Amino acid sequence: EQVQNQMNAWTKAQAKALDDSMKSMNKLDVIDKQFQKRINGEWVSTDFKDMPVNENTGEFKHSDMVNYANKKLAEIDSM
Amino acid sequence: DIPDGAKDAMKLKYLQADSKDGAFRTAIGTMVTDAGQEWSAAVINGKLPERTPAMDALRRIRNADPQLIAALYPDQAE
Repeated sequence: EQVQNQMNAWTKAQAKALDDSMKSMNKLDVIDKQFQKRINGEWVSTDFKDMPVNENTGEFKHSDMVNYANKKLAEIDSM
Repeated sequence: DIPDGAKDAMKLKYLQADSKDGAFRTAIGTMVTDAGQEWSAAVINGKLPERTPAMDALRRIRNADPQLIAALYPDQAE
């Protein structure tokens, strides 16, 4: 009944680690959706400072576009 | 459930009633830049591409309200 009390905290520290790595995937998904709405012929900006933000993503940093930019090119190279 | 031509009369009220960097004049600014880049590319290469969406869209929004597109971006107006 001490190890149970330890797991109540270790699980909280694992859910706070799948919160900061699902944010960093939400941001790439929304950046892809922005690029795709811009390509298919719709007038919405694609700067990282103009994405939408909904507490599943947080504020967008610059490095969350670099990451995306090297990941479309990586995916297009593999087709 | 408003007329499809009465929606412009309000999106444009927002676009007119906006600061210079607000996210309204920054999502339309992409239309202006794509049209401007298209016109420059047309001047240089020589041919006007058969697919020019940005310039046509700016032309429709100009015909919808001329005293707005002439005021915001005063070179596409000319």
